[PDB]
Amino acid sequence: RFRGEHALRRYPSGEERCIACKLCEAVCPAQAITIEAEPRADGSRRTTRYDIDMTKCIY
Amino acid sequence: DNSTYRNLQHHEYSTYTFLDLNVELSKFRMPQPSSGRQSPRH
Amino acid sequence: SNLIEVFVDGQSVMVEPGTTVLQACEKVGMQIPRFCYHERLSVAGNCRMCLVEIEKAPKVVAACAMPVMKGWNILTNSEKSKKAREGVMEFLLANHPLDCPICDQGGECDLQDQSMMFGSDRSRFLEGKRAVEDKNIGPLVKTIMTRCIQCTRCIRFASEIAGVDDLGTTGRGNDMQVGTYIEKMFMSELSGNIIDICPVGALTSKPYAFTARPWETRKTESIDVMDAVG
Amino acid sequence: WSSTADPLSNLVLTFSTKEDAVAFAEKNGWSFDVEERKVPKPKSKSYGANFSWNKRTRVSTK
Amino acid sequence: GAGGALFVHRDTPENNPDTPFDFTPENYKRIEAIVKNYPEGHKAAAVLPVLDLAQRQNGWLPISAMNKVAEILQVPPMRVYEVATFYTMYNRKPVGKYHIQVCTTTPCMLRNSDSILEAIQKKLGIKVGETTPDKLFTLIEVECLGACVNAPMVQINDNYYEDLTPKDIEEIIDELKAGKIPKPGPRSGRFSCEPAGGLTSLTEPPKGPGFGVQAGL
Amino acid sequence: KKTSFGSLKDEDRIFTNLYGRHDWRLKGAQSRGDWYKTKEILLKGPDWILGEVKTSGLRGRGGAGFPTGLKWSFMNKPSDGRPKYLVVNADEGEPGTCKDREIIRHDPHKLVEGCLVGGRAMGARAAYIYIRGEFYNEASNLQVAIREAYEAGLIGKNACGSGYDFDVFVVRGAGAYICGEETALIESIEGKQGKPRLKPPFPADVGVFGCPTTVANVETVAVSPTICRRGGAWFASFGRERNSGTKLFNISGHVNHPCTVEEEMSVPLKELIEKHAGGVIGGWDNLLAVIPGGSSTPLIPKSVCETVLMDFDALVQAQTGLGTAAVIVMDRSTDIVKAIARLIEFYKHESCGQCTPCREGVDWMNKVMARFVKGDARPAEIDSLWEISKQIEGHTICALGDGAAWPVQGLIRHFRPELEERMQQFALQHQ
Ligand SMILES: NC(=O)C1=CN([C@@H]2O[C@H](COP(=O)(O)OP(=O)(O)OC[C@H]3O[C@@H](n4cnc5c(N)ncnc54)[C@H](O)[C@@H]3O)[C@@H](O)[C@H]2O)C=CC1
Ligand SMILES: Cc1cc2nc3c(=O)[nH]c(=O)nc-3n(C[C@H](O)[C@H](O)[C@H](O)COP(=O)(O)O)c2cc1C
Ligand code: SF4
Ligand code: SF4
Ligand code: SF4
Ligand code: SF4
Ligand code: FES
Ligand code: FES
Ligand SMILES: [Mg+2]
Repeated sequence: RFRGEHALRRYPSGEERCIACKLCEAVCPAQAITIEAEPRADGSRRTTRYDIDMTKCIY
Repeated sequence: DNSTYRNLQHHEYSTYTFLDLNVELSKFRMPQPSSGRQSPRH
Repeated sequence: SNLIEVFVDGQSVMVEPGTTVLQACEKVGMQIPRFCYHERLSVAGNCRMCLVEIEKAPKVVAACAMPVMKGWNILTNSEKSKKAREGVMEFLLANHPLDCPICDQGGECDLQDQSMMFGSDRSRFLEGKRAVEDKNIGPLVKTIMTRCIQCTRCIRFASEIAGVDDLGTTGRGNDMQVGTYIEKMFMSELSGNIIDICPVGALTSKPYAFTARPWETRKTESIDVMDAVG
Repeated sequence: WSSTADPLSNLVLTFSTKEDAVAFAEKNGWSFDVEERKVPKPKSKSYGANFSWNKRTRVSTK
Repeated sequence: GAGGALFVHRDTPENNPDTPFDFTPENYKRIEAIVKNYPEGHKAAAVLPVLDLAQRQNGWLPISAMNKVAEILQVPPMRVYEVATFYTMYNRKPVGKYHIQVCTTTPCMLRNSDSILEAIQKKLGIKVGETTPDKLFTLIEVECLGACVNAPMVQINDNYYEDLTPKDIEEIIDELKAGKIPKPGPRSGRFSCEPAGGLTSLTEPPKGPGFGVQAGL
Repeated sequence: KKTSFGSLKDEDRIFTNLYGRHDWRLKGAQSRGDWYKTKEILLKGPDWILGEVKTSGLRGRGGAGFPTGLKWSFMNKPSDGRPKYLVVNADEGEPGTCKDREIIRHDPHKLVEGCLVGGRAMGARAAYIYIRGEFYNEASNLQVAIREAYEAGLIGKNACGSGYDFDVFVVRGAGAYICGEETALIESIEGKQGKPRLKPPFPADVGVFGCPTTVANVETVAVSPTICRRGGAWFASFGRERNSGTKLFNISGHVNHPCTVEEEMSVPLKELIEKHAGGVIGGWDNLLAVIPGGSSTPLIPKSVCETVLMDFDALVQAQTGLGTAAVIVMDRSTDIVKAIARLIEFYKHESCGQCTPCREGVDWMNKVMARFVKGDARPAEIDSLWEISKQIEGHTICALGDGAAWPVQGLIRHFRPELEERMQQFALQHQ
């Protein structure tokens, strides 16, 4: 359960799991997450920007 | 008398019999009422 | 004059003849839940989310369509009306897809908010859901019809406001679907408004897709200049 | 990232009436613009009008 | 359980807006009568009959037939599409020469309707929803047909064949294959739904006019 | 004053050609007393006809049992500028029901004369008969009878030496059980989908084409001329109070002689089954359950069917309802869960889909009952299904949702142990 450095995971096929719902950005108590998204070239719902300010994060 | 079934003419109805009878009936009808316009989209 | 007296939760209110239960509740400040009723559209009465109890009446009535009668005491928060709301919300959510993270109407969903405020907090639906194929109606309105709740707001708006009768329903029962039945674009100068009236993410803005969430946006109240209507 | 320099970019205050907000603004020395409240006017709804005998309110589908 | 028929139309070389369809002049006279049956402000009321007539002229309803009906009645095509997809007697796909509809609702299922269904299935070599290779028969399962007393029963091209045994439906099928029309009605010789050996009612001659007329009339 | 009911004399019946053994044609109908002194009834006025219908105690023959005199008087308001219409409901959708088909194919002239008499009573200009689409030969026979009535001057211009103009039109449906509901029938006539409208407004205010209308069952319309000729007191002589007259019964299922028969109203169910249907297959002891009033009425077991009468109030007291008086009997050799699931599947296939409770909830109940048939569920799901049915009932636009919820409720109420036994067997053999 230990929480360390953040990571973005993907599916076994190699496609990223993130679908740019912005729930993590919404809940972040420190406003440490910045997200920008757009439809991908194949129409998928994916992020174009996903930044975490680690000096604002409270982990 | 009773033993005879008397509904066999429905055995000789075609595809168009209903609409043919409607066409025959058309001349017996009273003139239809009118709402005042051609259609609700008019 | 011709005003009649009715009661909302025992509070007297004078209304014009022909006023429905929903507007009588509106006059006191209570907003009845709704999915198919719109002020600017014709009354439909199919979503049954506006069911409310009349005192000394065994059957709940549809507030959006039922004219109020003199001396009626509308019980907006009685147990019967709350149970009716919960049942209707359960039925609406039984086949709804679990698309909230990927649905553009996430934080702006009347289905979500009315489920949180008037529905239950869990499901007892142990079956499989239905899925329908999407329709193409042009490059402005993105269509995902699995999210459709069949409120028929889009059909009524297209027929009555836009003057375009290309939208409708096909099939019967659970597989009745809202669309055109032929490949055809719903293209009119007022076509985008069906995005606003649709309570769910079935109809969304295509150029706006996936770009922002409602809680992020800052709202500036302004005026259009694309024509002289203002 | 999006950067700003004015400290009042996120300041929004809530008031019960227009008069209270006006009094707050005047006592704080802020020039203000007041916009009158917009209330949706009451409407005449009639379910039976959908099935009209001669008027155009008759619907073609439901 | 599931429907299995689509409610969206995709254009096909044999089913497209340019598919040739029109009404025969006699059918046009019939359309005039049907329209005359209604008040001269509401002509959309003739959508269901005229559409049906189109099927009676074509055996099924191509999208061009729906478009022609909408044009004739000056109604939007989408309303005709709604009507055509709402009512189950409309064939939006081509159907066989003899459409066999077998009722499997509970009153008919109680009196062994599955035996009739399987007998038809074996005789025709097709499944529940398929059509024969020679385009002669289509088998279809339907709900109650209003002949529950005469169960089991089937409906073939407007004719009710009732009180069927598997042998009865095989004779009906191969008589249709032979070329002539089997006589409709129940089998087993009960003459339209009285008790088979009972005859417990309508035994004495019926009373004529004025039998029980009240005084002052 | 009478205490026992169920021995109706042959000369005392209304539908004397129920079995089609006489001539259904104009001459044959006139032989049996049809179109006799119709001019007198026409000239006696609408008020007299309405009063005779009121004193007759005639209730809704469609299945709901509403007093017909009250509705036909609801139509008795002064003219407003719009035409007035009578709509005869000939949809015949309920499984187990075949009476209207028989009284349309074999006695159309009583239906036409009832159309004329009811139209005079309500002041209607014309009658629209919505026949079931599958009943093609019945519709053709009705059209032939209407042509004969036109030729003899019985309907149409002046209709008699009476001075009243009345038209009778026949419109065919296309395979829709929901189109039997009166408002959905009105919508179907107008060329739309057979989706019911909300009430109010009632048809007497806004009906077909937006005009004042009354929708009446075929049997209700057809018994009216006989009621006027013989008097309402004669009709009220049969049956108990508030359940008066005679009724057509369709006995089907596991009986030796399934049949349609007209009999006095408050006949015992067992007496009717034995006297006319030849008894239950395998004897009365072999009986398992009975659906008394069509697929929309809850089932009752043998203990209830032993000494229950066949009318509105007694069957409501037995928690069923008279419905359409369509008796479907099942012996102890049939899977009752399978039969109820088949009925629920029918209701799933017949719902119009307009309102969410009926649409989604009936689909849900169909899936749950399909799982129940195999025992693939858990005992805790029975109460959940009961709650689902309650959530459907009383919350829909029309009564199709109620008609789907009631059979499930009856099956649960009377055979919960069988459902639990099936669940235990499936769990045992699946582990
Ligand atoms: N004959 C058949 O094939 C079928 C019959 N049914 C039966 O139909 C019954 C339910 O039908 P519903 O019409 O929904 O019942 P209902 O009680 O709501 O209506 C019965 C009649 O009484 C009229 N009515 C009732 N209350 C009225 C009021 N306050 N003011 C004015 N008019 C009023 C209605 O307009 C209607 O014509 C069921 O019990 C079912 O057994 C169902 C399916 C098929
Ligand atoms: C789903 C549904 C289907 C119905 N189908 C029929 C029908 O096929 N024939 C009929 O006479 N009544 C049918 N009814 C009942 C009608 O509402 C009834 O005919 C109407 O209320 C007036 O009938 P009455 O003259 O017996 O009072 C149906 C009701 C419902 C809810
Ligand atoms: S936006 Fe955040 S919460 Fe949503 S999928 Fe991506 S990482 Fe998860
Ligand atoms: S429409 Fe509303 S409830 Fe449905 S997936 Fe989108 S946000 Fe969720
Ligand atoms: S697409 Fe939207 S507006 Fe149209 S019926 Fe479905 S939920 Fe209602
Ligand atoms: S209850 Fe069923 S049949 Fe009746 S209006 Fe609602 S969806 Fe249609
Ligand atoms: S808001 Fe009234 S039924 Fe939908
Ligand atoms: S159940 Fe088969 S005809 Fe009615
Ligand atoms: Mg939307």
